Order: sequence, then C-alpha cells, then structure tokens
Amino acid sequence: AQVDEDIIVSKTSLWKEMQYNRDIIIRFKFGNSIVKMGGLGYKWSEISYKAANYQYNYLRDGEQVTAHTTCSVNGVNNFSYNGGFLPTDFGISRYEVIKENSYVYVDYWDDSKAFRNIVYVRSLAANLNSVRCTGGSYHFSLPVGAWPVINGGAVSLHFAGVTLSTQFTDFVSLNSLRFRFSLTVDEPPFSILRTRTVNLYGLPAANPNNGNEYYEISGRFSLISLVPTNDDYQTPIMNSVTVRQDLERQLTNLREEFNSLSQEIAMAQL
Amino acid sequence: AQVDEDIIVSKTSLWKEMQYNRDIIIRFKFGNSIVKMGGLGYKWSEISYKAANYQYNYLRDGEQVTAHTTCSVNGVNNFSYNGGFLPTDFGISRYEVIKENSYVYVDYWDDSKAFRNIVYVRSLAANLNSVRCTGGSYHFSLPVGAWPVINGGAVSLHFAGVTLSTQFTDFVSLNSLRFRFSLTVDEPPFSILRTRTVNLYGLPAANPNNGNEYYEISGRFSLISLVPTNDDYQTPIMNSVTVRQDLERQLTNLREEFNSLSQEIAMAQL
Amino acid sequence: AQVDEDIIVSKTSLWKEMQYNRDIIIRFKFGNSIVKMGGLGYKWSEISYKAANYQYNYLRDGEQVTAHTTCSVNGVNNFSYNGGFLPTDFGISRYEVIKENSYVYVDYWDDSKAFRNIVYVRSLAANLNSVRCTGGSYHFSLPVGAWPVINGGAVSLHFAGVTLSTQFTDFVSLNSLRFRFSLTVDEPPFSILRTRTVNLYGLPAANPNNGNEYYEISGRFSLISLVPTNDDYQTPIMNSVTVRQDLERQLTNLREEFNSLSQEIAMAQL
Repeated sequence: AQVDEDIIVSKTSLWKEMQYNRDIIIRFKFGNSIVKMGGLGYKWSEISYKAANYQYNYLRDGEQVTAHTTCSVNGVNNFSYNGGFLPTDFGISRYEVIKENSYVYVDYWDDSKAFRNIVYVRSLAANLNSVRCTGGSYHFSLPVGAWPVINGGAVSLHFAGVTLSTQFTDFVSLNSLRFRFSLTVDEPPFSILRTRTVNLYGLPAANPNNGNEYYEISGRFSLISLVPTNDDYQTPIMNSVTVRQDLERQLTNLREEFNSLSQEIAMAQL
Repeated sequence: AQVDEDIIVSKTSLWKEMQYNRDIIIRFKFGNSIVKMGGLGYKWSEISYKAANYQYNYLRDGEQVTAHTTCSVNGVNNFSYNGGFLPTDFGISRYEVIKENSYVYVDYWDDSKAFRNIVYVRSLAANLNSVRCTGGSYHFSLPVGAWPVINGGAVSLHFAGVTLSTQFTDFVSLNSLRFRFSLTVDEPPFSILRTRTVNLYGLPAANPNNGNEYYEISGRFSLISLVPTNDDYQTPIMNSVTVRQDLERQLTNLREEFNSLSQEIAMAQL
Repeated sequence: AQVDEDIIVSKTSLWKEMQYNRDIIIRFKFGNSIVKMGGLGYKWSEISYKAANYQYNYLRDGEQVTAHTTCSVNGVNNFSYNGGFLPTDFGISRYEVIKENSYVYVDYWDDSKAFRNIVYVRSLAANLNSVRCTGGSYHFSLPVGAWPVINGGAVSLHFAGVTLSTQFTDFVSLNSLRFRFSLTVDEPPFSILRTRTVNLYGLPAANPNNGNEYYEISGRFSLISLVPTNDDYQTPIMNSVTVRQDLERQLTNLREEFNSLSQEIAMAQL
C-alpha cells in the first residue's frame, strides 16, 4: 500500500466512490485581534482570538501542493486584568485565553486530487501528532510610564475528532477537513510585567504565534467520497462575497459622523 | 404513515431518493439593531431589524433533537418620527415596521436524518399554524427628561410558501428550510408614549420579542431528496468564516484614527 | 441547432448530463469605497474598488429572464498623491487603479434552466466580446477652496478564461460562472486638476461608471453539468447570512463609546 494510494471503492455510469489516503502537513497560524480603548490610552478594551487563514504550499512525493489552512478557537476563557478605575493605571477590560476546557479547530484544504469535488465523505479518520504552542511577548506601548509586557503561556495541542467543514473567505469557498485539538497546558506560566496576578497557565491571545510564521503538524487522513465519474470538472471553489451590507452601511454612517465630529474639533481648535 | 416516517421512493447503486415527513417545532427570535445618533444624545439614527439566529433543542417522541433557526425580515416600512428640529428634543431618524406588505422569513434546520445531505428537494410542502407577535416596551434613555417609551404593536404571522434556503453563521453552514410568513395587523397599535405620532399599526423593531424567550410555531413538512445510497455520509455543515477583510481593515483604521482623536481630546483636557 | 439549445448527453435513472448552450448579456457595475480621513477635511484615506452586485432582467428570444451579476477586481495598483506634508493642502493617501497587469472578474447567474442545479461542470467555454470602460469625474469635496476633481481613465476589457464561482450576498448564494477579463489601457489618461502629475494611464476607483447604469457585454457560454433527471429538484438558492458577529460586536462597542465621547464634547461646548 502506497503512502498516496488511490482506490475506486465503487463505480457507476455517472458516479464513483474514490478512496483517498494522503499524507499532509498542517501549517496554521493563530489570529489575534487587539483593540485599544480611547481616552489617555492606558485601557485595552479587548484582546480576543480571531479565525486566521494561512495559505502556503509544500512538497508531496515530488509534487508541489498548494494548501490553505484556517485556525479558529472554541470555548476560550475570558480573563481580565484590572488595577483601578482612574485613567492613570494600566488596564485590560477583557482578554481571551486558551485553556484545558477549550478546543482548537484547524481546517485544511489541499490542491491534490483528494479534494477536487469533496462533498460527501465516508469513514473520515486521520492520525496527527501533537504540537507545542508557546505564546510570545507583546508590549502594551503606553505614551508615558512603563511598557507592561504580557509573556509566557504554553499549550500542547493533542489530536481529537475529525469532520468535514467549509472555509469561506473573500477569495475562496473550500470544502475542507476540520481537525479539532484538545489541549494540555505545558509548564511555563503566563503573566504581565507590573501586574498583580501571576503563576497562571494557558496561552494569551496577545501574540500566540510567537515569532513563528506557522505551527506545523504532520498528519494523514483516509476518506472515501462521491466524485462523478470523469475528472474534467470545476466544482465552484473560487468565491465572491458582498455580505453584511447593513453592517457596511452603519459602518459608513459612523465614519461620516466621526469625520464631521473631528472636523468640528479642528475648526474649534483653530 | 408515521409522524416521523422515513420512506423510500427510488434506490440506485450510489444514490437513493428518500421521502421525509417530520413534525417540527420552529422556535425563532427577532433581531434588532439600535444605533443611536451622536450629538447631544436626544437623537436615534436607526431602529432596524436583524436576521437573528437561535439554537435550541426539543424533545421528539422520546429523543432529543437539536435545531438551528434564523428569523429574518423582508419589505419593512421605514417610518420616521421627528420630535423637532432642535438638538435638545427626542427624535428618531428612521425605524423599521412590520405591516401587511412585508414578510417574515424563518429558516429551520435539525440534527435529524431529514437534513443529513439535503442538497436537492422537490414536492416540498408544509402546514404551520399561525402565530402572534406583540411588541414590548423600550425606554429611550435620554440624558435629561422623562424617558419616552415605544410600546404597543402586534402582528400575526400567517403561513405562506415554503422553499429551500441556506443559513450562514460564523460557526456553521446549514442547508435549511425557509418558511415565508405573511402578516396581519392586530388590535394594539404601536406608538410612543408622551409623543405625537399615534394610532398607526404594525410592529416596531424596538422590542419585538417582548421578553419572550422565543416565538414557537408547531409545524410539519414533507420533502423528497436525493441522498447517497447509505446514510454513513456527511456533507460539510460546520463552518469557519473570514469574509469581509475589507470591512475588517476599514474598522481597524477607523479605530486607530478615533483612538488618536480621543487621545488628543483627553490630553488637551488635562 | 438554436441559440438556446438544450441537450441530454447521457441519461440515467436519477442523474443526467445536460449540455446547455445559451446567449447572455452581462450587465455589471463597478464598486468603489470612498473613505474620508478625519482632521480638517483636506485628506482622503483610501479610494479602493469593491465587489459590487447588480440585479436586472432582460428579454431573451421571447422570454424575460432575471439575472444577477457581481463585479470585482484583483491585483489593483495603489497610487499615492500628496500635495504636501502639511495638513491644510489637499491630499489623498491611496487610490486603487486598474492597469494592464490586473484583471476583472465578473460572476454571472440567471433564473434560466442553465443554473437550476449547477454544481459540477464540464468543458466550460464561452465567447464574450470586449468592452470599453471609461471612468467618470469625481469631485473631491474640500472644506474651502478650488474643489480638485479626478477625471479620465479608460480601459478595454478583453475576454480571458472562464470558470465557476459562487456569489454570496445578504439574500442569495448563487452558483455562477466567472468570466475573467484582461485589460488594455485606452488613450484618455486619468488626472486630478490643480495638480502636477500628468498623463498616467489606468482606471481610478474614484468613479469607474461615468454615470453609466452598467456595462453591457453580449455573451454566450456552453457547459455540460450533472442535474437530477426530475426537473422538479431545486438546490438552495436563497440565503440568510449572519457571518462576522465579531464585527457587529466591535462596531457596537466603538459606537457606544463614541457616543459617550460625543456627549462629552457636546456638553463641554454647551
């Protein structure tokens, strides 16, 4: 049996049931979303995770395969560092952290033949190997005073269930394989400089990438999917999104209000 | 014939053709987006409707069923109550109302076999007993003055066509059943207390839920759908979305610009 | 054979392959994102293209067919024009211009039979005559002074490859054909008045319509696709979208605190 074996489980006039057994490498990238509150600038409203996409290409047994990965997080805890109510003290209203109770979803899609018309899937199984994700240092750059840095944090992604999924983006709409990863916090705690809380585990959402362009996981899967008989097909994967038009409308309404207010401020000042 | 029968009508080596009839409970919930204008704080910019999602689960004949619902609206009426031209008095630029000319859409999906690979459907029909929706009270919190309250309003949803559709949320993508609802006004007319606009029918977006956890419609549907021959297949249903990076970037640029403006304001103050 | 030919190239008990050959007219409208920076009002933040929808209907040979089109671009070139570093003079940080290197994607869908269940497609070929898109004139609204105006720009869109795609909107998710258009810049350059730069070719994002309601491209395509034999089968066309709830949350937080700051500013002014 080959590492990249292909088998026709069943065939008919218009359809077939191809079994694909591929060895893959999953290169994903955590997505952080940092927003700083107004005022003096010592208060950070949210430090939250975000579904992040990474598009790469790697080397199969002699083949160049373009892959698209999308990492999101499920059930992250909402912690918060608070020092005082005045605008003088550093504060984070809320920041998301990955913990034992949470899960990490990674959706992978490949240019290979195993994904060309993937809609239906038998017996989806895969073996992956765990990985260490260590959080980096992020500097809360204040205009005066110190620069409290959040540091530490480390988790171990351990493989768990696999299902189908979809990868929607402005550019593509892929039918992908989703692997969930349970978690086990590693040893190094995580803490902030000039902060009361210490000796805590997890992975803060500040810079979970921690310098690395990606976290690499080697794995392989085994699926059987209906694809119609011949191969010269283009199921729609490339996309075109014009979604949340009401959201866009209210966003531009807020922007024009902000521009008018700022112009009024400038006119008053000058 | 059973309430939840699973009937065949044509079978082939790869594909079959199931007739599904199910008794369902459609629990949905209205959505609203209150956007209050800037200025002195007496003006509201829009009181609109939103396509609101609602997960739940209810007991079938001895077994749980998890359901996903999405209530949206079409053809709303844009009323506008203007207290006066001054920036000191209560005012609303626009608010959406539900009247006869409009429609209410409710998309529905379950974790049962009837939706396992629902991608093609014919002979679709259903019977849904009507329902009534009465709008609750919403207090417009002005900086000074007795709070005006929009209340009243009640509209009865009567059944109309049933068609296929798709529910898209941040986490999932569901091939769902859409139910159309025509509307009839009812006795209590919506209006604002301590206000001039009176005796006008419909339902306003201020609080269509009226403290109800949901609006429940008992119902059943019938459909016939191609699905693969054996039920061990899974079309992708669970989703990851990163669309509108344009809106993401625009909002982030606005955030940083506003942060600079607010920092300048506070620094000038101090 | 006729202009609107329909064939059955291979039939089976449940599925069949139909070769559809039909004419089309692709009326598509460009999209723009005019964004205003804060400050005195002498600065523009970005003038970029946007994925724009357009729904219409036109008379086929005796029939009246409704159509949906979605225009978008990629690889657009960012040009920056600054009068001077001071904040009193007119300046534009970035505007996006389409040149020979970039492309235009036009996605197209109809009510007609060709798109009833279009998922899998063979041998998709088409013929589209070229079009000429000439930009209009957009007046930049300076606070006080001689309003600078960007005018000109013109590109000939020539046909290129054609593939499948999916148009996502707040109402309908359409399974569509994407036509790729290469570009060749035409004679009349694009220029801003009260300016130093001259005779640079392209099409700026300020106003790619010239007041035109659309750009009409006569067309005819051809494709073979699986559909179920029973023509009563319907794939879900209609849609109900609620993606990117994080954007709603962030925008709402921004608007609430912005209202707070506006209250502070207005009260201080009073």
